Amino acid sequence: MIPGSFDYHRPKSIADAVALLTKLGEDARPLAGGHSLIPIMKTRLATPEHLVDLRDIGDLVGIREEGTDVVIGAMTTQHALIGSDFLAAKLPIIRETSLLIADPQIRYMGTIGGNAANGDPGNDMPALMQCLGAAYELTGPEGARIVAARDYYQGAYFTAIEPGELLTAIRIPVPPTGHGYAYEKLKRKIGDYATAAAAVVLTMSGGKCVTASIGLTNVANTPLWAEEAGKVLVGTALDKPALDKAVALAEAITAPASDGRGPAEYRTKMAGVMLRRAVERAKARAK
Amino acid sequence: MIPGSFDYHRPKSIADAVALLTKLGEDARPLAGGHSLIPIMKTRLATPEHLVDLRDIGDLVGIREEGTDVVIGAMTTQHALIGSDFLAAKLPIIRETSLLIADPQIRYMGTIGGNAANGDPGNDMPALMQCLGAAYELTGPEGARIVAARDYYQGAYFTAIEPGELLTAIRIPVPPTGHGYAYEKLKRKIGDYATAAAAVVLTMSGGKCVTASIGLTNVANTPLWAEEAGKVLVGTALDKPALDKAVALAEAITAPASDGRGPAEYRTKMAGVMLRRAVERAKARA
Amino acid sequence: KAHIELTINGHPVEALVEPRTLLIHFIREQQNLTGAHIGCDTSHCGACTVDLDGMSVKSCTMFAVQANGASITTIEGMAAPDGTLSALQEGFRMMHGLQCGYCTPGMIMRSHRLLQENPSPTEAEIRFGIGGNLCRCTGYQNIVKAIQYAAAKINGVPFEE
Amino acid sequence: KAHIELTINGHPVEALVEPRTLLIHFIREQQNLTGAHIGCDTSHCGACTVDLDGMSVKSCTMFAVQANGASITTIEGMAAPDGTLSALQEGFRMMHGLQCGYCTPGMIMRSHRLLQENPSPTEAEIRFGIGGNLCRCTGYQNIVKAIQYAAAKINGVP
Amino acid sequence: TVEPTSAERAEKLQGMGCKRKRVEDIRFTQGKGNYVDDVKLPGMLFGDFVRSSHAHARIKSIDTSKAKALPGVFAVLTAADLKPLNLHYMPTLAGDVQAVLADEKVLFQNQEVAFVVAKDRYVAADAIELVEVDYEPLPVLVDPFKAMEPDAPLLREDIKDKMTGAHGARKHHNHIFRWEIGDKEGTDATFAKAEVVSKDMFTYHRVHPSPLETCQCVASMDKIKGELTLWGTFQAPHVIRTVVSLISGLPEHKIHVIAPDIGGGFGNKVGAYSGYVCAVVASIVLGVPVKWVEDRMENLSTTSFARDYHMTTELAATKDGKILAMRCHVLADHGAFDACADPSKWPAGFMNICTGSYDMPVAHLAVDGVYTNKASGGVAYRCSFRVTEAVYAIERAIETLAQRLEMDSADLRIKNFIQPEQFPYMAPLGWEYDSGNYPLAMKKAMDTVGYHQLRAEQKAKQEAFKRGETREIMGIGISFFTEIVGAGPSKNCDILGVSMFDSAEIRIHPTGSVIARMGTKSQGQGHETTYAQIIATELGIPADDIMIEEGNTDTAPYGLGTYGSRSTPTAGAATAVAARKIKAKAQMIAAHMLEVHEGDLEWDVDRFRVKGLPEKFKTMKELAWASYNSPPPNLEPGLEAVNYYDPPNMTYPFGAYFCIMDIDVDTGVAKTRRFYALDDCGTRINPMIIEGQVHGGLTEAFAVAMGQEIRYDEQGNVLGASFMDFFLPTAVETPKWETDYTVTPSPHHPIGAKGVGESPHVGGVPCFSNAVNDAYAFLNAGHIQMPHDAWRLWKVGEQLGLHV
Amino acid sequence: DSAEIRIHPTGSVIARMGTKSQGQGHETTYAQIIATELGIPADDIMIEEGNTDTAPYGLGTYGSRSTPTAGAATAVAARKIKAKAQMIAAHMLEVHEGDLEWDVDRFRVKGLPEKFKTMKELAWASYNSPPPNLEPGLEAVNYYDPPNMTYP
Ligand SMILES: Nc1ccn([C@@H]2O[C@H](COP(=O)(O)OP(=O)(O)OC[C@H]3Oc4nc5nc(N)nc(O)c5nc4C(S)=C3S)[C@@H](O)[C@H]2O)c(=O)n1
Ligand code: FES
Ligand code: FES
Ligand code: FES
Ligand code: FES
Repeated sequence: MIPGSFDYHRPKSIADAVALLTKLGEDARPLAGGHSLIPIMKTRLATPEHLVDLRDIGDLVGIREEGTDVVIGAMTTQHALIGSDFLAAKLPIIRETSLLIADPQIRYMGTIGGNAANGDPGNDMPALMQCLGAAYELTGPEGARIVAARDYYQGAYFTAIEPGELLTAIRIPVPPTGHGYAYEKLKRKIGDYATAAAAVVLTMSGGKCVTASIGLTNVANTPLWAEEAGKVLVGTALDKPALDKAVALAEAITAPASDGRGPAEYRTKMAGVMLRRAVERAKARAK
Repeated sequence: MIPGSFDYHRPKSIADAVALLTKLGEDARPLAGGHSLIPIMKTRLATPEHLVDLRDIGDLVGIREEGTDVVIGAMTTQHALIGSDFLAAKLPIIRETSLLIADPQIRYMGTIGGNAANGDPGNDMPALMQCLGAAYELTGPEGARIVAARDYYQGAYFTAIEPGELLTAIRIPVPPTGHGYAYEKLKRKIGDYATAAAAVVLTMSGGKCVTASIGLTNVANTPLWAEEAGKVLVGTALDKPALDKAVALAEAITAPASDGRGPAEYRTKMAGVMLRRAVERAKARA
Repeated sequence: KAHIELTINGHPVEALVEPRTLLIHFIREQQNLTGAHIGCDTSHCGACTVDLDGMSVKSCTMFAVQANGASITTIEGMAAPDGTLSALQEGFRMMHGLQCGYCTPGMIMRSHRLLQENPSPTEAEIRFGIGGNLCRCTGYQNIVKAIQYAAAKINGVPFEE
Repeated sequence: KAHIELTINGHPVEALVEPRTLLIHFIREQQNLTGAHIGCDTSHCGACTVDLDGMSVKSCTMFAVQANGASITTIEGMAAPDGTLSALQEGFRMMHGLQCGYCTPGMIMRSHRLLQENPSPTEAEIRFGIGGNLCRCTGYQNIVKAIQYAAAKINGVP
Repeated sequence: TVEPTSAERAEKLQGMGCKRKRVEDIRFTQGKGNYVDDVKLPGMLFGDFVRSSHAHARIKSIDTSKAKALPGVFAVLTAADLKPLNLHYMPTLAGDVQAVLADEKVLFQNQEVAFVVAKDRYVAADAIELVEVDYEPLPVLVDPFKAMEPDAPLLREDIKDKMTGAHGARKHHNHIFRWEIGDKEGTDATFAKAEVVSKDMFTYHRVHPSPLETCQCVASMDKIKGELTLWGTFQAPHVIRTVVSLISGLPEHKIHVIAPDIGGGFGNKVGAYSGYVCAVVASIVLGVPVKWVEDRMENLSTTSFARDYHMTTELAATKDGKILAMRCHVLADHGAFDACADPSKWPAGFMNICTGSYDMPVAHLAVDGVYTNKASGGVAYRCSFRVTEAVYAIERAIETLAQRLEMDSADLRIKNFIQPEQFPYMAPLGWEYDSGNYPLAMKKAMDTVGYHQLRAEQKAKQEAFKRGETREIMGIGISFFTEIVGAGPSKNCDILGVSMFDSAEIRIHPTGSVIARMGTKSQGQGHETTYAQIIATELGIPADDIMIEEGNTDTAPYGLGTYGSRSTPTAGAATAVAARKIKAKAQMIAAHMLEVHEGDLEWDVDRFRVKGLPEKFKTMKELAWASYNSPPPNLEPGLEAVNYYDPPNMTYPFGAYFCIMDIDVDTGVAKTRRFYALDDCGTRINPMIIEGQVHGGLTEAFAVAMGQEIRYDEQGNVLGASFMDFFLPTAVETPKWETDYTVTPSPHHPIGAKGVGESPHVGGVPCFSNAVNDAYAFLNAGHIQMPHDAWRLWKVGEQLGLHV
Repeated sequence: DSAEIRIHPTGSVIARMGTKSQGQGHETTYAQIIATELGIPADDIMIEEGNTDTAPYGLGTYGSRSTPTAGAATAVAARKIKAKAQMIAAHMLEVHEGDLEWDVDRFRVKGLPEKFKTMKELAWASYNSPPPNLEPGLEAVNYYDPPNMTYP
């Protein structure tokens, strides 16, 4: 329950936050919504000497249309994502996924950037961002860079971020008008990380699938982009024989944990069932 | 019970205290042991804007003999007076009087100077100082001066002190070795001001009074020095006829209050009875 | 210690806190506002919920220093100055929406924001809308009724039965 | 307000006070040492007596600012660190030297100084020695006994 | 109205049977309840524990030095501070002892090792991290079925020589007790010869009561006075007083136990915990108050577990479905110390109500308790002293017998119910059931849910499954149960030697309002509302004019506390009997004033009238003033009474619960379609309060059957003991409940009322579990062990070949 | 005036009265009355006055009435407890009540003085083995209406 002592900082700009994180080293953690970091401080799994609160940095919150993307600032909250009529129009899968994350209180505080940077394979945004082909914008002492969500996650709590960097925004290509979408999650109860979940975006023309992309949540030490599974759907009618091939290709890349959500074999099979259900819902939406 | 607000000062010297009193004016009062002033603040009879505490001024405390006098600093406490064996040897009337003032707690705080400068006719020291022919040393913004205790008191809370002055010391002539002395007080209980009291010092030779001086406490709006009453004892055996004359001359100058201690006529008679008993005890001691 | 100034139940508050002090403990231990409760160590139960700058916040998952400048309402701030209870406080009593009363401050504080988010919620919207708040006593059924009662009182018309 | 620093019952105290705050109220109200009592408004009763720099002081007739730098003992400070009652506290109980208990803190604090002034006082010395302290309940007779009992216990200690 | 009718006056009372709104709600809805952690006292410190990272290990040493040197730390206690004391172990309600601070060894993960006392809970937490413990690990025992093997680990070294425990001989170092009841020889002969014998092993898995407020106290030893005040989460505050007196040597008049408002108990808060003992010792040593408040993780892993019974359960029958006998053996896993709360003579509680609602001529029950490297407990979580397990055993056994007989299980129950005319009914394991009308209640339930139609619907859905048209299966869960609540008669119910009576004291003021206190203690069950209703009706004084208190042992009359759904059977009876004493005195006063014989008076809601002359009367309010103003010559002044009530029997409420459950066989996800719960607890004091008790209990039953668990791995690690995994349903998961009743009064109770509070959990768990087992019966799954969460139901289907 | 006396399972006592001390020593003296009546040490008895929620109703302390009124009530309440203890002793010892006599802190069987039960044992029995004819526990109340004044 009780965290260890720390010093508290409120930087006024992105540049000041990055300088501070750079100065203070691994003893310092960025503080966003606090709804993964404060729980692990309370168990002393984390014992930072410094918290660098990003709250006064107005630039880190927002949803904007820029070129062919939507760019969402890292401090944008789950609640704000759900409330955005613009996102509901252009990227409806976001609202659908956010509504399956945590609970109202957590969603008022927790941020999209914190969800994406955390590195917990339980978080739902990572695989959604891989499904969407999003890019993460990072700023550090060495300047700006971009890393694909598909390349950001290496292990459990092991990502591509470097010392002194902040994830400042997530850049998401806007899918075609009329695309189908779904996020299908199997969970023990409200507020639980998935036993398995699948993110799907696809498009159709004349009874055939034109594009498809699939993300899998919490069925390996990272999110997964089920590249081959989506590819085998293209050109088909998304019926049971087509799905059978996608399911095999998705299951084969999973490597789930065995924990209170069940044995690894169950979780792999549930990735396949969630995939089938997601595809079906997305097929119905696509038009 | 609750005083009005004031600012509080702790001057570090007589000169500093006198400067502060002079600058602040009528609204500032010296604070010594606080056992007359604080009680009348608490009733709001006194509502000073400033108190000037004399606590840190060491030179106001002390007992010394200088020439033919004992000089007592104004901030010397009743408890110190009682405890001085030098004073008991030279001026034993002072210990006797102090033991008749107030109670142990009040005596630990109250000072000889505060008792003498107060102007409450209830206070015991004023008439004792008149008996003894004491002199008050005062220092103000215009320098030092001396006022006899016999000339210092004009009425209730009305004395010869001027704006900005402190009573710094009391200078007391030392009576001859072997003198008689007594302070005889009539009161309702421990801690009360006198119904009447008499201070006496006298000397004898060959069975005959050579000198005599008498003070009377709380039987007028000031202490009284009973000049004529003392004079008439000189040359006598301090026998019945002499004492009856001194009583008449003492009674004649009283003008007591009528209060809870009794009416004026009783208190005049009691000044005379206290005077008689004091002369008798003084005669025995002489 | 850090110097904070904020507003709690409409009154100015100025205090000194350690950075690591949880907001729940600043509220309970320093401000003596002991209605808010702790029911867990993992952020699930919602017993600690307060209304903070228009948001339902689990105050066990925030430091007091994060609330510098904020406006907070706790359960003690809900009744009217004339003594009369709020619509939600009244509905919780009328509908038997509490037993031990431990979850009730957090439930009412969450529901206060829920009815601002959605003044006329369905039963499914209520149940989902209080998903962050656990109760051990009631089995939730009467809590849904309480919130429906409060909504109908606020709105001047009933919605679902 | 004035900043004061002093010692009470052996512990450092630091406070801000108005100059007009009476010492008895500083002790009771700000320090929460409520053993000391108020029995009067004219400085007679002694219920407010504390030991202050080696003196018995009626704390209703002193301002807290006057106690700056002082060392004060109140009734709470009389028992030993191990909880054992002082000889005076024990003597007041054994001899029935209190009834309502309201004068008792002040009586014991005065008596503590009395027995330092005079470790072996006669009855007349005791009665005169506590003249600054009023009691409504006992008629004093058992208080004299309590003081004599405590003197005997203290004088056996060495 | 100035002259209200009899009906109007009765209505104003808000007495028996009324849906009176709760008095507690005013403070609780405003944050003005007073729970233990709300207490603040001058000088109060905070204490908490260094806990064991090991399940089974010798302690080689503990270094407290860095902790003691930290600023703001006032004490660090280990076993060595307590052992000179003999407070390094404490007695339990089961007659065993439990380690307070670990001495030579630790026996379960998270066990208390040292107690740090500091300025506040933030400094205490820092200091606990600075303590260093050196362990030597020992082989861990977690499987109770292996506990009595010759090479099983030696856990309880402290009682290695003690072959007789508190409940008879011990047959092995890890054996706690063997307890049996019933006709062994007759039951065995019946099974040896019966046409049909139906046998299964049902496990009631380990779960936890998890009240939203954890266990906690504030101890204050006043060393000036020699008196201890103890605020705490106590369901039985007087029992805690007597225990603390025995342990501490302080006399009871100098121990002021205060149970204030309690944020739920659910059996977790009956007994004493190490934290209470250590807070009390620390406060005695330091002479200042000491607060202890545990966190959730420690609550779930170190305080009373529930269940953990492995029940080999058999029914003997004819082919036509008459039940001839029941034979049950239980292997009970008690963890490391037997701390199982129970009446002292009943080490398996009332598990001997396991013949249930059925008329059978003979039965036998045997229970063996074993030690394992786990937290202690057993009795908790709406069990009524193992009645949860008893009911699960019989209601599951009815279903597996029905499957073997190829009979509808509703018809099998109906063929074997004890009939209304057979009450009071002596059951074949010794309990005499007080009253019951089981056919009426079963019929009402079956009519409400459309049972016969549901079976046709199910048959059609099964045919559709076999035709490949659905992957959903439908189950119909039935639980018809007999509870046993109200412990209990002095002959054989006691808590460590104190008979299980309870009590009420009622005092009427000159102006007609009332202060009344009882020996029970609410943790949310509405006593401050409902005891006033019983008084109101007896005395004709409005319930709002009556103040109810519990929990302060200086002021409340002695009682045995709140558990076993006993409050209404025991203190509810005492309240009625005490009120009747007052009424009898009032009648005497009235007769004197009105100048008539008592036998010429009649009662009319709130007054005595003269028979035949209704204009001659005295109201209870008038009589109350008269008792102070003009006491009749032979009577004492005033108007008050006490009763301590020794019950003649328990009360035996019952119910008929039916559940419809749909299950996806490919994910294992089950979803409740409908849940109907009929309860009959005799006369109903407050239907609104009963309904809320039912909704809460059913939600627990759901949780237990469908997901909750506390587990241990082979290394002794406690698993799932946090809200990350422990299934506490939110409003989203919790089914909508339908409730109903019948009224069959207890003939022996002063107001005919039975207990009810635990009925919904007792009957609900078998109803949910029966619906799941029923859904799979046409696929020959056999008995499916709880909990019925998604991976486990997936596994059932996997092994049946459903996913090929 | 009034007294309520309640004996705990282990034999210590809480007693309250309807009077209110202002220094007269009630918290000491009412316990002395009970001590003699029941043979329970005075230090094993807690006396309280003045909290109207908890003390039995009384008319207060004035008119030197405490000993005449609540002092009487204290004795009479203690004698009700005594009488119940006698019945418990009769049940335990399997004798008629009439066969028992009081001896300071115990009831003895007449003519068989080795057979006895102490008040302490009887208090425990009232909770541990309550006679079936009787209520559990061991407590009493008296509200005492004096027949006359007293005239010291
Ligand atoms: N014939 C009846 C029976 C009961 N009632 C009312 O229902 C309430 C429960 O009474 P009863 O069935 O006698 O049960 P207890 O009060 O003895 O409660 C104990 C029971 O309470 C249960 N319900 C709980 N509910 C809450 N809120 N908190 C707990 O800790 C609870 N713990 C569980 C467990 S475990 C137990 S053992 C009381 O207000 C009673 O007046 C009534 O109206 N008519
Ligand atoms: S205390 Fe449980 S979420 Fe805050
Ligand atoms: S009312 Fe008890 S936890 Fe909700
Ligand atoms: S209060 Fe009476 S002398 Fe101080
Ligand atoms: S004991 Fe009562 S005033 Fe002295």
